[PDB]
Amino acid sequence: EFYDSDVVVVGAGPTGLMLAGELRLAGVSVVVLDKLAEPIKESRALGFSARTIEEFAQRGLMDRFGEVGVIPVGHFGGVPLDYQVIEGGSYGARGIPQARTEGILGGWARELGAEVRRGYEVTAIEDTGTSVTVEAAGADGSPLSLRARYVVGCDGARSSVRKLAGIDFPGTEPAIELRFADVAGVQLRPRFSGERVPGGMVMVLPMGPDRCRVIYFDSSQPLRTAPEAITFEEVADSWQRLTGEDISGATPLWVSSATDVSRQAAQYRKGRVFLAGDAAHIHLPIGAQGMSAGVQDAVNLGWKLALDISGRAPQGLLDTYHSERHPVGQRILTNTLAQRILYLGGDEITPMREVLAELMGSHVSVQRHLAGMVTGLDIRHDVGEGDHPLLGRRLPDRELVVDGEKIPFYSLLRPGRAVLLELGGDRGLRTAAAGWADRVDLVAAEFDGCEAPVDGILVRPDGYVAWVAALGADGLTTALDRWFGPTA
Amino acid sequence: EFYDSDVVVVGAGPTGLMLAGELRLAGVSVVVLDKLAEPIKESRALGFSARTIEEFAQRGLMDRFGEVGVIPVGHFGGVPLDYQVIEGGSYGARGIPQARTEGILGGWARELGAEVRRGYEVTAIEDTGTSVTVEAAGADGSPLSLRARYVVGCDGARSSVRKLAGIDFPGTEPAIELRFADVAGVQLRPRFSGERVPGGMVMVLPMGPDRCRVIYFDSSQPLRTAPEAITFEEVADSWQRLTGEDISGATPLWVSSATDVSRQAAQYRKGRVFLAGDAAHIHLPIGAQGMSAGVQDAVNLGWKLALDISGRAPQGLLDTYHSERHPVGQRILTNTLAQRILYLGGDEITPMREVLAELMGSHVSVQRHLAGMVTGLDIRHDVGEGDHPLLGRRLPDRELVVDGEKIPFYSLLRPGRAVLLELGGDRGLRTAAAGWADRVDLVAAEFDGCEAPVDGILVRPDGYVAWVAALGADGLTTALDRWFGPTA
Ligand SMILES: Cc1cc2nc3c(=O)[nH]c(=O)nc-3n(C[C@H](O)[C@H](O)[C@H](O)COP(=O)(O)OP(=O)(O)OC[C@H]3O[C@@H](n4cnc5c(N)ncnc54)[C@H](O)[C@@H]3O)c2cc1C
Ligand SMILES: Cc1cc2nc3c(=O)[nH]c(=O)nc-3n(C[C@H](O)[C@H](O)[C@H](O)COP(=O)(O)OP(=O)(O)OC[C@H]3O[C@@H](n4cnc5c(N)ncnc54)[C@H](O)[C@@H]3O)c2cc1C
Repeated sequence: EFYDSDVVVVGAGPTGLMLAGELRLAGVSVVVLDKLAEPIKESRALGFSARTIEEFAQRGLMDRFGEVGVIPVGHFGGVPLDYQVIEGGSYGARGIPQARTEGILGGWARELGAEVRRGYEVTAIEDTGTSVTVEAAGADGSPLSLRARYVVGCDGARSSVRKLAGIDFPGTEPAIELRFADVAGVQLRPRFSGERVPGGMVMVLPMGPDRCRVIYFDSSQPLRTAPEAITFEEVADSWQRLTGEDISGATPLWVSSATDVSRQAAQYRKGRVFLAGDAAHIHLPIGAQGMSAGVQDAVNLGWKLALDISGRAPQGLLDTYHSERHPVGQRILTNTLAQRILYLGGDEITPMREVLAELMGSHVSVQRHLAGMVTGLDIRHDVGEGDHPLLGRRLPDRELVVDGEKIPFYSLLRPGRAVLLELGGDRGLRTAAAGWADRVDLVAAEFDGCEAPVDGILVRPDGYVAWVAALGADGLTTALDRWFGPTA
Repeated sequence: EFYDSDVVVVGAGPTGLMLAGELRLAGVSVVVLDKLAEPIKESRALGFSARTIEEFAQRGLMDRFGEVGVIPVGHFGGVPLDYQVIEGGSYGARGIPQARTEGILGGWARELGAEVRRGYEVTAIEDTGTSVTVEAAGADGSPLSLRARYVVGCDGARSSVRKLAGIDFPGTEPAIELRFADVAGVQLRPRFSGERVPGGMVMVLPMGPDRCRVIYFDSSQPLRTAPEAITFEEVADSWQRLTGEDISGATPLWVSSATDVSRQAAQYRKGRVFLAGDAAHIHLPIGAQGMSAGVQDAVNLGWKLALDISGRAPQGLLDTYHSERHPVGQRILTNTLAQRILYLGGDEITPMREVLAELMGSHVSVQRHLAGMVTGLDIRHDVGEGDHPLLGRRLPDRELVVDGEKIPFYSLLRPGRAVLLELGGDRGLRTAAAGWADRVDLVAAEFDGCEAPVDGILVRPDGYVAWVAALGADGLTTALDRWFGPTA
């Protein structure tokens, strides 16, 4: 009763491909199932956030892009602020369309050994005490039934594993309707191009000389709550419904309607069926928050579900994914709700824009909103030892020295392993506390480049800290039982 | 063609009485006209803000109250924060009903020489190039026509000088309806006493053992936009309309309905007719902001309009009242709108309460919101010389020393005069720059009690700074032309 794959990941979106890479990184047979025989080819989210730039640099993937310029001044709710006041913060990468991100993740995942299988469509699932058998419509055979120890739903907001798997997916009543298009045809000639006029609002930002990006929301009560694909009819007629400008003669690449519905499943784990990315949470899509949040979901999940399949799988793990990403989810839904109330709203939120504009004068508020939208630092995983200094917080880039070699530690998280940084001393804690050299990485160096921290840290494969130190009376090595196993 | 009074102030509300005191302080015949033959006797706004405690202490009036305890932890939009992080800030006085405030202001104004005249009702006005003739219905004669150089409207939100004087009074469409009562009769037994349930919300705070304060707003679209007095019928039936609790058997002192309409006149001066207090601006009434804002209006206006009538009335003055209080007005309307959106609102503003709760962790945000609601420090009068260090900002209490006498300077602003603080040196600037000893007050002392400022300041009668200094190349004495006259 052998398996086809330890993990069947559903959907070759950014979330699915990232997860496949993580799993495969830590030695896990993974088959990926995607409805589409070709990727969407759609430039949806221009760029991604800076916590995501770091997830990619953790694994050494930034080269695959080519041009990784970053925007220091971004916004919150439409109030532009400087992002570089947070050490390492930024508003994210500027010009990478979703197509390019999925392209390199597909390349990386098949390069690492995953079996991407396009044209397979999940139709059913059954979950037993030792496995999961899924029902996927191959191109060749009408059905084809697969078997794995785990199935992870990385399919869309209209998730399919969610419904048959039994996941409950509650959320917020919709209040605003937003429509997107890459309009390439008869161009627009806008003069009211950012105004909150009565009826709704229009925004336009160019991305090619041919193509312009139409953001188009209207001040109404929606009627078709599900965010779905539409023709140019609605976007053009509603545009003239607000502006009196006709843009009907143009030709779109694609147009879509979405609402500010925010939903999030109550459980990220239901037996052996999972949800990562937009399968787990949805919201009003802009800023690349969905792709960024899904890629970070998948990264947090990857190494956990990876060695869960092999040995060295402790008690708490694979329930720490829910425990660490569900609050993050119910928090980004709250913050995107907040931003768009304060941004899309009319004359009731004018005071809001004013007040926050005033609060952004202060840099404590700057850094607060910084970490809120970047997802770089407000993600401090509340699950830790005492949680006081930098525990569930991530570890930022810092150069290391010759005692190991020149190599700094961003390079260290690239194999999806863990790491432990010591000073060439603390020999007892260097090896009598760590003789798991294959299990994690033990590194010896005088790593103090800049001004902020001091010695005594080992970190998780996703870049989170698990053991803060100074010599604390006893050197606690049971944190390595908290996130790894007791093996010789 | 002699006058009855230099100023006819209309309305013996807090604003009118305060203004009468200021005018009369600086030597101005003032007659006050109030519709009511007896004051309202209503405990409306429990306490007042701390900029108002300072206005009263400027004139040495805090004794007339008796019990001046102050609350250090207040709120913004329902988020409680510590107010004492601002030097001198607080959430204001706790237990003073509006009745007690009007009582002592009436006592002070008639003690200083004003002629309070109850039972006189303004019915008309006519404004000529040299005077104003008003039409007031005395108790004795049916009409009685009065004449003064100026008329100041310190009557209510349903102002009467506003309409005939021709003032344009635009503002915000109403969104929420709020109702107040001092319910003294069959008491309520509340268990859902602060919840934002669907339909609206209920709040109750006790003020006597008999009487409790019913705040009662409902989540609807109002129909009678004008804020007016009502019977207990509506408050009781709407209460059960939200809670299913019947409080109909009780007996109120008074009940009133109000909306979140915020209005503000475009001009505070229209010829020789004025608006101070709720005659100039209105909003959703809670927190004592209306009485506090009106009392500060009246204080800013008082000494200006006072010596405007006598000689020594410069060019810019009596247009600086509009120039200095209209932005303050259009700002408090914005901030009360903001608070109550974030407080009274339902599930759309939940993220709002969350975000500000997070931002209040930071004390820069604390002090910002501090100064916003206290009106103690965000009122920095933008009209000044360069406006850079503490110009249009007010001057806080600080002890002075024996070179004058023990007396510190809160005592100095009590005669409604100006003042100038020097160190016993700078003799040339002490008297060759200031030989207006009667016009302003020249004080000599080593005033450095605590840590914050250094020497070189003269201040306006309302407590605002007009001449910052250090020795600046030249000692500019033309600021004394900016707010006083050139007289020997
Ligand atoms: C048209 C459009 C425009 C967008 N524009 C923006 C934007 O401008 N800014 C922004 O921030 N966000 C935007 N978004 C949202 C953002 O693109 C998504 O959040 C992002 O793609 C993350 O999705 P994911 O990683 O969960 O996978 P998704 O991209 O949601 O893809 C899910 C994958 O699962 C596959 N799948 C679905 N059903 C099945 C099935 N039964 N069997 C097998 N495979 C299946 C799908 O075909 C797809 O390959 C946009 C989304 C869309 C659709
Ligand atoms: C019932 C009630 C409850 C309130 N509760 C609160 C509360 O809980 N918290 C809060 O912060 N604020 C509250 N307010 C608002 C606050 O009391 C007012 O903003 C405050 O009184 C400031 O008004 P004012 O100083 O401009 O004069 P007002 O108090 O408005 O009085 C105006 C005066 O002008 C007189 N007048 C009117 N028309 C004429 C005329 N034609 N001729 C002559 N005189 C005239 C009136 O009779 C009155 O004496 C309440 C107001 C009311 C009415």
